[PDB]
Formats: sequence, structure tokens, C-alpha cells
Amino acid sequence: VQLLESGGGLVQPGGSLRLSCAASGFTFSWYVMGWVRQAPGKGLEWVSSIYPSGGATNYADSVKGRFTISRDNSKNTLYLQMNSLRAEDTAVYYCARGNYFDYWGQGTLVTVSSASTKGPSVFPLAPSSKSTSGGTAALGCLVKDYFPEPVTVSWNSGALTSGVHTFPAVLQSSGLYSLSSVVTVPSSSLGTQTYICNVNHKPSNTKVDKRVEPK
Amino acid sequence: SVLTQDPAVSVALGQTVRITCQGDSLRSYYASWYQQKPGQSPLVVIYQDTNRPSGIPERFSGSNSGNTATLTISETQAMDEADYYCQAWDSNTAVFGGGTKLTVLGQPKAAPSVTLFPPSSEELQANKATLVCLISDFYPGAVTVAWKADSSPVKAGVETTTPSKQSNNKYAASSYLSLTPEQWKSHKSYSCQVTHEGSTVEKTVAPTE
Repeated sequence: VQLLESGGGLVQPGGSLRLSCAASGFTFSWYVMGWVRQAPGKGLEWVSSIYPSGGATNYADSVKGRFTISRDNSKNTLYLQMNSLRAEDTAVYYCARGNYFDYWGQGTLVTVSSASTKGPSVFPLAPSSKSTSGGTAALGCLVKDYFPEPVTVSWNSGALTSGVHTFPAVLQSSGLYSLSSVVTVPSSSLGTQTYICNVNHKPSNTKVDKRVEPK
Repeated sequence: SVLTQDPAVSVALGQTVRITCQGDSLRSYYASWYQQKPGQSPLVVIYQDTNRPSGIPERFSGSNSGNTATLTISETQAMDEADYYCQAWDSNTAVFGGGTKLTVLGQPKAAPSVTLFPPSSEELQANKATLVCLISDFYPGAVTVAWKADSSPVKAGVETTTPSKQSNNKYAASSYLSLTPEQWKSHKSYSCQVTHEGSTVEKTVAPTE
């Protein structure tokens, strides 16, 4: 059972977006489907739902006339057309299944804002053994000054997951975000063998594979 | 729409907690409850007032008498710590309560791990400088972060997160100190100073390294 949302991002006030949720692992055309959203630091707010057929069904008063829910049962896809977006519409948007909301996808972030996107500078954090416990070293990547969320970080193209900690970003005075990902690896292996931060900021279409060398 | 919830509730680990939802609408819709942990999506823990989904612990139960829905958790564990939301269908509208944040006392304290990184040569070559203080594995999730250039406190230039739960019920947090290159080279050292539950960890970093 999978709900895969898509189509979220940065949009200017007055602008449009079309969210999309591709479902699988169940019989799509049997279920009422729906959108629930969550402003950051706020609670869950119901957006709209749609019957297995097409009538659909009500909308939250705050989006009536502006949002339209629909579905394509042959592509197992739920849609949400968002027009006349405003700042108040900024939220994670979740695809949910059923009258009881029994399954939720991971959600897609919608940011409605005048500010333009900024790609991040990516700086390496050369390995240190000061605060790692036992013969290991901590090395990392500084992902500095991007907007909006999110950023994903992986190490060695995914082949390195044991010992990775990506920290939640700070939102600075500037309105820009920054975060760090740090990985703990054997000191013995500090140079034979190599470590690459893969940083990806989809909103600005920036990717960076940063090699992190011993200093 | 209508539903009202208590914004915060506490319980001792092992003791029973009741989360109350009281908006009208319940007066004979049937109520669902959702659990949401930070950085995660909601799960159903109780649906149609009383029933519990396949994998939800038996200690979760629901009640509903017209006025009020109640989510009961009988022998509370550390990982019942989450946000809890009330839901009901009015007629043509799904209504959510504003949610309840559940705190579980008194889990054992954990001391912070602290890692401080100096600015990279690349960032200095880009004419900027950022000190990075990383703080993990601490509980309770309240720390104080203070920076100093040598042993003088620095005020301007500090950005600190609020602590956030990690996979293992502990907290993590970051503090960033932005400097000019000149002020980075113009001191013998900079220090990240973390205080947690009366104890203090200080990590120090020097331009001559």
C-alpha cells in the first residue's frame, strides 16, 4: 500500500499548482480519497475528498472556488488543482485514503511566497575524531543558505547509510535555511576509499556531489 | 467544523492518560484518532470511536458519548509520545481537532554529544566563515547554546534550532556561528558551549589548525 504525492514546490501568490497522488497496493476505485494539509507548526486541516466515482464531496470553506479535487481511476491517480494560491496555503499536503483516514502518504510541501528560490552553497566538514567515540571519525557536509525546504543528503550515492545523521535545518534571520549531515566512518579507512556528500535541492534544481577529504 | 482538544497533556511512564476531544459534531458522527510523531505522517490508532487497527497496541482504546470522545492510553510507554488528533465527519466536511501534544515523564536523562567543526578552507576562500555546532542524544529536549570568541561571549551571528526528536526518542539540535574571515583568524579560538540540565560541555576550535 503506497500513496506517492507529487507536484508540490515554490509558487508565487496568485499562482497555480497541480498536486498529484499515484496510489497502488489496493483497489483505487473502491475508495473515497482525500487531501489533508498541515501548515508548519500547525495542526491537520482537511482540504477536500472525492467519492470512488466522481462527486466530490465538499471542500473546506477556505479553498472553495479555488481548489478542485478530481481522480482518474484508470491511472489510479488523485489530483488537486490549486488556483489563486496565497501565503495561507503554505503546507505539507497529504494524500489520504478512505472515509476513516486509514493511510497517509509522506506528503508534498507547497510554499507560496514572493521570495525567489536560492540554491545552497555546500561546504565540506573535514573528518575529526575529537567527539566520536572509539577509533572512528566524524566527517560531514555543510549545506548553507537555501530556500525553500527541502534538501536531501545522501552519502556515496546511497551505499553509505550506517552512521549517517542529517540534522534538521535552522531557519535563519535572513529567511534562508541551513543544515548539516555528518557521517561516522572508520579512521583506519580515512584514505583509500573516499567520501562524497550528495546534496540535492530540487526547488533550485541544484545538485552537488562534494568530496570530503582529510585535512 | 468545531472540534476542541487540550493542547498539552502529561503522564508518568506507566500511568494511564486520557486525551479529550469535545467538539459538537461527535454528537453522533463517529470519531477517529490519529498519532503523529515529528517529521512523520499520521497513523490511525482508533477508528469509529472504539476499534483499533491491526498493529496498534492493545493499551490504546476509545470512548464516545455524544459530547466527548476519549482516547485512553493505559500503560504509557516512552514512544506513545506524539501529537494526537481528533477527527469527525460533520456531514459534508471532515473536521480535525487542533491536536494534543502528549508528554511522557519521567524518562531517564541523556547527556548531549557535541561536535564542533571549524570553517572549511573553501568557505574561507569564498570570503565567508561558518562554525558548526552539532548536538545529539540528549534528553530532556532543552539545551542552552552560547558561543564565545576566545573567552568573550559573542552575541551577534548565532542561529540555533529548537531541539527535535530523533529515531531513538532523544533530541538533536544545531547552532551556527557566522563570522567574517578576519574575525575567525583574529582570535586564538572559538567555543561552542552547551548547557543541559545544569551540566556543561564546551568544544573549542582554532584557526591555526
